[PDB]
Amino acid sequence: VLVQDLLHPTAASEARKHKLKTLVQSPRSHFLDVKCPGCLNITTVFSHAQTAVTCESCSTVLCTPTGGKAKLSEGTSFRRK
Amino acid sequence: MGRMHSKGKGMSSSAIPYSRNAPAWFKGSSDGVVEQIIKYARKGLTPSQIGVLLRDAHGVTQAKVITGNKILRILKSNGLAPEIPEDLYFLIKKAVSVRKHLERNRKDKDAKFRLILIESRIHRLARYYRTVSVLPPNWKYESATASALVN
Amino acid sequence: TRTSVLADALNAINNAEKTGKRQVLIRPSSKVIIKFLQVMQKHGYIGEFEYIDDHRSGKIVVQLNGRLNKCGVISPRFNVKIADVEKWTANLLPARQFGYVILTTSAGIMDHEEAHRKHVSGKILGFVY
Amino acid sequence: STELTVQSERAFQKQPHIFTNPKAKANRKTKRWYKNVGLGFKTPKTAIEGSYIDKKCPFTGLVSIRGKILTGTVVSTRMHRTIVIRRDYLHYVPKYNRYEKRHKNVPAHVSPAFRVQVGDIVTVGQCRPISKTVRFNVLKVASATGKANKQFAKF
Amino acid sequence: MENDKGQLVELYVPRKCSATNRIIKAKDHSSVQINIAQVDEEGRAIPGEYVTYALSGYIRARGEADDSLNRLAQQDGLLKNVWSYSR
Amino acid sequence: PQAKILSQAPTELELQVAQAFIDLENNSPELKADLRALQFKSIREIEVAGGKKALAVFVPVPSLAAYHKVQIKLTRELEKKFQDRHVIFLAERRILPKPSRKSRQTQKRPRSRTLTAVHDKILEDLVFPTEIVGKRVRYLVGGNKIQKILLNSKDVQHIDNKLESFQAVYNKLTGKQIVFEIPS
RNA sequence: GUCCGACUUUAUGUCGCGCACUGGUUUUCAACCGGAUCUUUCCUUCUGGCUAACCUGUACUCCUUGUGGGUGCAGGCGAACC
Ligand SMILES: [Zn+2]
Repeated sequence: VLVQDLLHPTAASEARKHKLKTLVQSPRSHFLDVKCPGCLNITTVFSHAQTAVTCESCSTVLCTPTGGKAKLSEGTSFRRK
Repeated sequence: MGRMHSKGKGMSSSAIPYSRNAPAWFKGSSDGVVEQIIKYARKGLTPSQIGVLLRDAHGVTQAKVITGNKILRILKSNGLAPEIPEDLYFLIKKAVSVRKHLERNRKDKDAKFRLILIESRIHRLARYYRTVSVLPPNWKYESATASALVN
Repeated sequence: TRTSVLADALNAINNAEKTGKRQVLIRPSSKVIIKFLQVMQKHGYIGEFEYIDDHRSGKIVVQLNGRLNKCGVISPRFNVKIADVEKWTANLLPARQFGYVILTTSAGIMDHEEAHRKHVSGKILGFVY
Repeated sequence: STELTVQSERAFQKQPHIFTNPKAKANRKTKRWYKNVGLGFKTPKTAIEGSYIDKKCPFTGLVSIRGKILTGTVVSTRMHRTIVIRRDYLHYVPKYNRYEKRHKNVPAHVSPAFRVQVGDIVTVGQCRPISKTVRFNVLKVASATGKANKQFAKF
Repeated sequence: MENDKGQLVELYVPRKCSATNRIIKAKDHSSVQINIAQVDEEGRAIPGEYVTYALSGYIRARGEADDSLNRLAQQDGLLKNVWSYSR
Repeated sequence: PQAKILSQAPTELELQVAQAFIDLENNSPELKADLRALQFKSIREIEVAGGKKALAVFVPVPSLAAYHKVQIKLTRELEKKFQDRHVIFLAERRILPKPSRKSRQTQKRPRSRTLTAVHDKILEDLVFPTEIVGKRVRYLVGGNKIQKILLNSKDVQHIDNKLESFQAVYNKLTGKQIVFEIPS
């Protein structure tokens, strides 16, 4: 109060403000690199995808929709992009 | 948070990041993305559906950031844009659903309320798309041209 | 629907200044706001402010130095003659000694004395004192 | 306009005191006197080679343009061989320091040498008293379409 | 302020709030004045020589005078790492 | 093969830079198959305070995409050969002014042909290997504009000392002064 | 420079309002109004005057080598005006 560096605020402060109230509109979604149990066809998967995605090479559900981020199909493995 | 047809005041939306250029990690190039887009369009898929599929099944964040241009305009480039934008089309379809409900049963006077609200939305979009030279001005809308076009 | 962007900007400025906030956040951040603020600073009524880009209209962060007592817009940009400006003076400026009704003319956004010594009159924007 | 063989009504249409010579070994159809009004106006092409009469044409007719010049918007084309132009402008009522968008509609005369659609933007000029409604007369249509010069989408 | 001759006719040039850069009332019996005694290198009192901070009671009313005092104390090089420019 | 890669030949400095590019063309097996379609557009030097200099090559913005594709190795080799020199790969611009009310409508100017467009793009490609993350500007009490620029902390090590050269080149480009800042 | 009030019938050195009336403005000063301009910077430009004018260039010279100074006549600045 009565002074802030709202041009240079604490990073955790933006981190704890959700979307559109940051200095720059900074989405929190990201990507993941995902390995399917069946085939080694490495793929990229959106954080908050909607469609029940199956691998393009072979049909096997990988991620399942929710209100928020879509659940993985519990079978695959992931790493940060 | 305008929200004509209710008292809604929700700003729930999606905020684009800062980079209008493609992200560093991405490997595909614009032309291949365009060919994927046009093949998807020839499947008979509405542009918003194809945008969602590009975002999910691939690292296609923005059509414009990757291929330098947006989906509808590209689909116009190859002479394959549908006659009606997906927005007005889906609204007309929902209006047809409402109409079939009200013809099936009568006492849904509150459904008459929804009907007038929706058809007001159609009137708004009709004025807009007449001004901006998308539809020819000759186009009107009562009940049955919807039945022919949608069905 | 944000109608007059500079109106909202100065309204926030005045609100915080009354509250005492040494700084203000302005959402729309248009050219008119910017030029109003260089007039603001050149007269000495405000400190150093900053512009943020968004690829959408940016943002404004103005540092309050307390010297301001009020901003204020005249949202109907009433059409003013060269002689009439003085009356606006006696109706908005706290005294004839100082105080600056800001008006936009073909030359640009200026203080009223700037316009008078240029002998040019345009349309009215607001006031500072 | 006069619609497809001007020589239609119960009387002939001839630009007065111009003699179509049958004694000339020429077979030149007719002598169509023509003239430029001036003021930086260009007489349109279709007027020189036309066949119509339009005694009230500024170019091929008898009327002489002089006085006021105005700009307006076509509002009604139904009337035969004439036109009505709406003029929308602002009026400063002094009590409130405000302007006022009101309209005044004025009839003018169109030569067949012009093609007019509703909503076109036209320069009009002053002339002799032509009719109790018409005291002005068109010169030329700048905005021939407004936005409709391109209508197809075939890339 | 000044006369035509060039004399300061005005009585009472006012004080200005060291916190919010604002004038101080004469009747508003809430203005606060803080005397900060200078301390020598060796740990003694230095009476007579000491700095002053005149803070308007407005901050005593809104309730943020604490941050103001911390601000002025840290900035003036008398106090260490209590106040932050970015919170 | 100099005469084909400059299009007009005054100012021998440009031809010696072309000679250095040809020397780059010497190492074929990987530094070729792309370097054939490279050209110069009246290269100009840029002075820098302190003694250093910053080279400014210009591109007809045709396949500048291929340049930025194979850029970094060319950049470093040009630095190694032209010692004490910092080359900047500008996009040469034929920028257009605004239509004045007095001036006659002259085929309405696309915004790509605007001062803002050229200046923003030239900043965006001034430090190519890393994207600028943000733009700021301040307006001093004296009445002078200062644009502040925020570049990614990630991928900064590829320049790490040429910010002064960037300030110099762009200030002499337009007079709009520049001071960078890096987030943590 | 012109000079004005202290000094009284008349006048000056001297003290003073540090110019009461007029300039150079590089006295650094500050402006603030334009104007030319280099901006990748248009302020519409031609078709002809008339060429205003001097990159002109012809004799090169009235002349102290020296651009201190100009009559002159096809290219060629028009913007000085038609
Ligand atoms: Zn698979």
